[PDB]
Amino acid sequence: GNKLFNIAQRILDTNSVLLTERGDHIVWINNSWKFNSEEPLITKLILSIRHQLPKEYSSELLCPRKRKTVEANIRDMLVDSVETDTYPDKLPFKNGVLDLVDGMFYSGDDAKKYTCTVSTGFKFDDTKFVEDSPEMEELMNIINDIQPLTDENKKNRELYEKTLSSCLCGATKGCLTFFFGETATGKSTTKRLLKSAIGDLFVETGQTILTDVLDKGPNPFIANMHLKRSVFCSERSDNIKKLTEPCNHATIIIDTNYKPVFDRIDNALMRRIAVVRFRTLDGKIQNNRYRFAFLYLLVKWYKKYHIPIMKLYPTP
Amino acid sequence: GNKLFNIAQRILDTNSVLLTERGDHIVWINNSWKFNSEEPLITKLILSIRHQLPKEYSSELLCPRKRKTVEANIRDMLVDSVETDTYPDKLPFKNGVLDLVDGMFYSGDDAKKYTCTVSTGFKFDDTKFVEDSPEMEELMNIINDIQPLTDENKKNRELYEKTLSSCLCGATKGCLTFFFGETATGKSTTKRLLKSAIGDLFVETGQTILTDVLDKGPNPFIANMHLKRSVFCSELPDFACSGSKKIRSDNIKKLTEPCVIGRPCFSNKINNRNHATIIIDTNYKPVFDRIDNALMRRIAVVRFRTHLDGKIQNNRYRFAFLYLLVKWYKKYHIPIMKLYPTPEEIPDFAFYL
Amino acid sequence: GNKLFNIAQRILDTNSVLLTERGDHIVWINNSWKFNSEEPLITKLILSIRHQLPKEYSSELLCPRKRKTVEANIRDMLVDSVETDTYPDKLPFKNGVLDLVDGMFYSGDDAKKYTCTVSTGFKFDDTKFVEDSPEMEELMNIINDIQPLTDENKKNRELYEKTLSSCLCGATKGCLTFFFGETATGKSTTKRLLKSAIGDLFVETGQTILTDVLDKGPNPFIANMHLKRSVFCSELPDFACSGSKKIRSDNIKKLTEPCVIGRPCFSNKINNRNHATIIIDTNYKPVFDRIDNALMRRIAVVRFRTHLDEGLDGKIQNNRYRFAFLYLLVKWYKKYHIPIMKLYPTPEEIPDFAFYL
Amino acid sequence: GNKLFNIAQRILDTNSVLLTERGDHIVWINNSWKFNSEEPLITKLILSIRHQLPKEYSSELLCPRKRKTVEANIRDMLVDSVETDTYPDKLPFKNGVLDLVDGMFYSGDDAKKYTCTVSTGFKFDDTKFVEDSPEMEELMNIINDIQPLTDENKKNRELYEKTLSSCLCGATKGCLTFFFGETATGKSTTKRLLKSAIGDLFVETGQTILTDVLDKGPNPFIANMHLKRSVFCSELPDFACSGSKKIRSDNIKKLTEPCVIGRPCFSNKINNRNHATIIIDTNYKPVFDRIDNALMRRIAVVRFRTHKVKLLDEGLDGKIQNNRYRFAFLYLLVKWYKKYHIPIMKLYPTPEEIPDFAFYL
Amino acid sequence: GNKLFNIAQRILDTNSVLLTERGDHIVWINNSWKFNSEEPLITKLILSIRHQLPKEYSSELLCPRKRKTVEANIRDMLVDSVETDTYPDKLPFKNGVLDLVDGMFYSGDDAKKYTCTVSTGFKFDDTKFVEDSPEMEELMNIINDIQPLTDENKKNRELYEKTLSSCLCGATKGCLTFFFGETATGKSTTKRLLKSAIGDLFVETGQTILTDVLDKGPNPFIANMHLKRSVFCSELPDFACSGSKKIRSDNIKKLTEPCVIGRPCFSNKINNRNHATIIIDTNYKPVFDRIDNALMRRIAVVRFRTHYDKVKLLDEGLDGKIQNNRYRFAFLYLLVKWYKKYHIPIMKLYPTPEEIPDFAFYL
Repeated sequence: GNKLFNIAQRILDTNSVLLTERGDHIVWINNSWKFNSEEPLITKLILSIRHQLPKEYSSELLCPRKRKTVEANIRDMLVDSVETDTYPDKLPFKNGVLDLVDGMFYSGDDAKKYTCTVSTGFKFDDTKFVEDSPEMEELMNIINDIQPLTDENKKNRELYEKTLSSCLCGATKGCLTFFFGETATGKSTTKRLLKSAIGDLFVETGQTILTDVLDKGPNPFIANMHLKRSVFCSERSDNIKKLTEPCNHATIIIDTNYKPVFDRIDNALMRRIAVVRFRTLDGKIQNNRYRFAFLYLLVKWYKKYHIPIMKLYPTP
Repeated sequence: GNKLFNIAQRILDTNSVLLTERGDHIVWINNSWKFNSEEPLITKLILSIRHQLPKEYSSELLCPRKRKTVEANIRDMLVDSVETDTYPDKLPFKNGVLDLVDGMFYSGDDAKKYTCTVSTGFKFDDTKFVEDSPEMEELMNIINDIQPLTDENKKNRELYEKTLSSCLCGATKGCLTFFFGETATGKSTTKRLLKSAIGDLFVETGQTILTDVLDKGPNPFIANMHLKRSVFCSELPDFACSGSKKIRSDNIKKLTEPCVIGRPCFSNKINNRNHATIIIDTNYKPVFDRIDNALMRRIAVVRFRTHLDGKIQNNRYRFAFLYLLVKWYKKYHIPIMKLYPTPEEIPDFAFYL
Repeated sequence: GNKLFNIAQRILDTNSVLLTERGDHIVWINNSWKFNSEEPLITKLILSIRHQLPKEYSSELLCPRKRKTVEANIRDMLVDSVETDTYPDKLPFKNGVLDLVDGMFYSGDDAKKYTCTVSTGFKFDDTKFVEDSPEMEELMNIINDIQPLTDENKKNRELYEKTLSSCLCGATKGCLTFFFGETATGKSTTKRLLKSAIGDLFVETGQTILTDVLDKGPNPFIANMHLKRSVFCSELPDFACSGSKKIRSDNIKKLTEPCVIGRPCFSNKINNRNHATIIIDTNYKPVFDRIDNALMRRIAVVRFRTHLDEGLDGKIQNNRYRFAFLYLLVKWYKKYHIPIMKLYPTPEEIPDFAFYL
Repeated sequence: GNKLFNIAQRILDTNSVLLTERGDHIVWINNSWKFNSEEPLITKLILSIRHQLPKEYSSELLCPRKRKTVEANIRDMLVDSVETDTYPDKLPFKNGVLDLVDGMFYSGDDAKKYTCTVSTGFKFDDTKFVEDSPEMEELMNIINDIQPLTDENKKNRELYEKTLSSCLCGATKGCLTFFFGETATGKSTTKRLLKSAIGDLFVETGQTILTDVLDKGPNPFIANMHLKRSVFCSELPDFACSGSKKIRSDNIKKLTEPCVIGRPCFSNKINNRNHATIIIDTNYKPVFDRIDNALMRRIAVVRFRTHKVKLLDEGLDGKIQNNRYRFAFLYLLVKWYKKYHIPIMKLYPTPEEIPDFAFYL
Repeated sequence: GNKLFNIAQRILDTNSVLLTERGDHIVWINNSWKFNSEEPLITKLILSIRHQLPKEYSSELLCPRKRKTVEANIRDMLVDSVETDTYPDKLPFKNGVLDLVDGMFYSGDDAKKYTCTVSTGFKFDDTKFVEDSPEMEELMNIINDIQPLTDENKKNRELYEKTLSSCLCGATKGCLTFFFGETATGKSTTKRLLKSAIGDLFVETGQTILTDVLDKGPNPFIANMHLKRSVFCSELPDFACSGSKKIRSDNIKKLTEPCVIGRPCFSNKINNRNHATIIIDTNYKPVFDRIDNALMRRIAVVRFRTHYDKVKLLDEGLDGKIQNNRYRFAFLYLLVKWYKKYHIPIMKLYPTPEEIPDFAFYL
């Protein structure tokens, strides 16, 4: 007849605290799948959930030790692990997610089964996520200057569109991309536009990922890629074959200034290699005014190309 | 309902205890935002806020076992984090925040809004902040001795002014300062004036910051330069000798990002904010590990030419120097705070150009 | 409201507990400010101060589980920090503090004002602290044998007196002293006399501090010289042999600064206060890394020229001339360092230094 | 009131617990000062001293949670520290101390003023500390065989006796001794006899204390020399070969000081007390890095010249590890100490035994 | 009086728990002196001894909080330390102590008095420890195939028998032995045959200790030979190719004293008791650093010639029915018989210096 055990059972029934394969407890507070290995949030979860329980049950959660007892019961009652970040066609935010093939924004319980732990780093407000704005005029004008919307540059433009749209897929990508061009030819502009568009779903690394073995010494560059949907390499064939394995949601794109050279050249790596060529403001980018419009363009391109199947073709 | 829970709710209602984005708990005692991972700061706040509660809630907070319960409740009711030190043009003091753009010194509750947790470590007195006194006479004389106001030492004088004035702004900087010159010139005098002016906001770090990788396990030499406006890495050794490490060029790009990595012992706080205008007081021109085009945009050098110490240590010259510093700030950094590199001084850099 | 709360307030009213900027809690037991980061010190003071409170308050402090509650309130009532050791002209013993300007010995509440956390380690005897004593008569003979009172050895003996007398000032010194001389020249006897005189405020460390980058990793050899008033670095080896690491020139500049850098094991404090008078006990002329004018203002040298009493060391470890040397040092101090305390270099006594000059 | 406080006061009154300068709490159980830095032994003494209090206090100390309170009170009443090991002419055993000036055994409160924190590790049975025994003659036969009592080997014999007997005085010695000789000469026999005689006050440590620096990082090989009365540094290599580190002169110089610098692992204690007589069980001529008078004023040499050749005894080592000649050698050492180091304990160097020193002379 | 104190006194009077010099707390559960520095086993012993005490105390030792109190009482009565492993002629198994001078097998209290801490690892079966068995004949045949009993192999066989039999005595040995022979001769077969007989009292230490200074830094490969009856060294490379280090003369001198110097990683214990029976397995003739008379007193060689002098056929089941301890007790009986034949009065191993060409040259 333990009332605290019934409290623990009722809280566990709501599917709020989950055990992941990595040995951690993920909790659901304030419309976000938080997790902290250092300090557990189970007590905070109980204190926040206190409101949705009957009056006799909700009146004991104020003591700082009954909550510890309930935490012990809950962490003793979690036996099996769960699989998270299984849906690739959803884009996270700090107050919901975005479904792309149909293209609407979910919040609260309506987006809780979508167990995704990583986020983008900025909230979502849909009143400015519509085409009717001057800002989109400026943005696609900048896009057309950096990449002309013409016939002589049709294939390059479409490959650019597909490559930048592929960064929203929450799954493994099996094709390397290079941005090859000259100095001040939009590479910095493109990387900044991307990192303003998606945000925390983006990590920028260096040359080291393409010169050293990925399993020697303490190397976070393999660990900082964990559940990131975009990796931009600025500044080895085995590395090339390594980055295209499921274990990894990163679209691998390296910006280059000169013609590349590989350790070996064969047909094995030529089926995973694509390239584009560049042959052609900043103040309001850290301000991030060009954030939702570029996301809308990327969503439109994803709807244009990657609804039925997501797959990148090499361009030898 | 409860007696030990309404007290925690009331204490949280005063907006006195906040959670930082780094997991720290900042508290507001005696008109100062203080944070410490060792002291029971929340428990001290609970006892010090005892006078703002009704008479029935005041007789409970004397027993330590009740204050531990109150602190446990408060630690569990702080779920959403906050941003710290958002304003880059405010200077903190033990008893209030001084506005740099205007000049008025806000005290008490008016300084609560500016969430500046680091401080100078001493109270600020407006009486000594006057423009005219024998003290500032000694100062102007001394600095004109150290850096003459002559014509050739005019371009170097104004960039020296820029470097010393940038020591107040709480934003991420993007340059390297090198105090190049011969000995017995005034570099140590300038460093101690700056120390006496800015108090806690001044640290002196070792040379492992420059010539070693700052990512191996614990490193309190990085965790100390957290939000610090200026640090010193003086006494740079020679490099054209039989056995000597180099500046390790790749390490200086780590010093321009606002995300310097490094954790202290017995803790998990690994990332620290970089507000520092780090100054390298050297005697010889440095030699980096490798030289490239991305290095000439983040390096500035002051040349010391002109070839008392006891009263400086007595915080005597403090307020007049701070006043000179704020006047110098309100001439060069009012619209935008920015530092420009001086690459032409390095012989290698001039050769490349 | 609470009897223990009032008991804790009473202890704080006497201003016996203090909190320093370092994060430590210094206490006041037996006329001496004592601190320790491991031993229980606040509870010891709470038990000792029991014969100050009224009778109804003195009976609860006999319960050990009640002395951890009053101490818990005391730890919560200390909000701000205070400054310690700001008087450079006072020498503390285990039962008082001697004022060096005049020589009167304070003890009790009058000794509370000078917050000196370090202690010499023994009690000061007023009866032995007199000029006329047989021990003083023998000590004068021994010292005059170590350093003769002749004409050609006057400046050397005056600077020797200055260096020895500088060991009582609690302020940063801007010079390093080299004790150069051959074997059996009294440097060991002088060191042992100094150790018996100033006691705890005298530490000996290895040459690692002189030539090693004194920042990386724990270095308790520097964390030991926190607030110490004398540091003796003996056993400097020969440098003419191929394989001897030369003396690091930049470390000397670091050892003459008002705050040295370095951290002990299992701690997070890296800044230490430098009150020491660095004395290097060498046997040969030293060899440096690189010579410049940045160093000839920071080095002084004294030579020893007299080349035996077998029972001398017997009555040295027995602290026989403990107070006569103290009197001599005090008399020398109030002969050169009364207006201002500061040291001067002697670059002419070093061969390469003279060459550069 | 608070009988658990009156009990603590009574225990403190008898002066059984003390605080040392290093921070340890030495207790007094079974006529021996014991201490353990890892876990305190205050509760052990609290339980042991139960038979020296009235009956109403005797039944309270049977509850461990009632002994922790008394231990806390005792810990909170000790404020001042005391000095230890200030008597150099006493030799402590497990069950008392032996006074060497006249050689008398004190036990109980008769031996408590001499705060000796070290012990030999075994008991001293008076019945075998005499001359009338068969083992006594065997010991004399062994000793007179290792070092013959001739006239050509009298100075060597006297210096050998002085060096061996100096291992009982707990003061600082300022000379180093080299046990020079050929192999299978009896140096090992002398070492095991000394180990069986002085017990735990005998440590053998590797060569790192003469070739390397003792300041870089930890060095427990020197942290174990704290308050040991004799040390052996056997197995000296060939310096005439290629790639042999010489004995550093500074290392020799620092080892003859009242305080040595060196720290253990995971500790902050830097200074150790040096009471040890240093013996270098070598086989070849030592070679130093540099020669100067401060080095020839700290070297003593004794020679071993008996492989005259005697017959090997196979059962000799068997009845040595069995501590058979334990009290006989102790009696011999006491007799020699009563003859050589009564007024002042001092060691002297002999420079006319090493070729470089002889050339320097 | 205190019922939780008479129980502690009763448990102490049986001398079931002792205090060793190294600070550990050896207990006695299921006929074995177990010890654990990390966590204490006194609470296991307290519940195990529940039956010996009368029924009035039996119902009290079930609550863990009372067993904690009894453990706290017990830990405050162990004032004086005792000595362990002082009996050389005893072999400890997991269920008793085999007396080795006359070949009995004690158990329980009879095995308690011989305070032995290290154990063989497995159990002892008196039913299989017999001379009349087909496995005995099989093993007897294997030994004769590896080492024939021909008169040309008289000294080389009894020396081999003595060397193998010395691997049971728990006393310091003052000589070294060299298993020298060509590849595929029986050295590697002897090693697995021996390691299957004694068990834990056998470690295959690396080559390192013979060509390295075992003083500086940590040497866990030195701290491993704490009270191990036999240690085996293999992989002796050629002394002519690149990397030809020399067998240091002083190094073998240190592995003969009753106490060896060395500390493990992150520890301060520098003294280790030496019960080893160092055997160096070599294929080529070793070259030493320098040859002096003090070395030849601690050298022995056992030549192996059978594949040569004999061309016996290579068996395949040999390595199969060895690693699954078939000839475990059968080899034990042979070793005990040889020990009975060779060392009753005193254990001692003698050198054979007139067998290495360098020593023969020196002699």
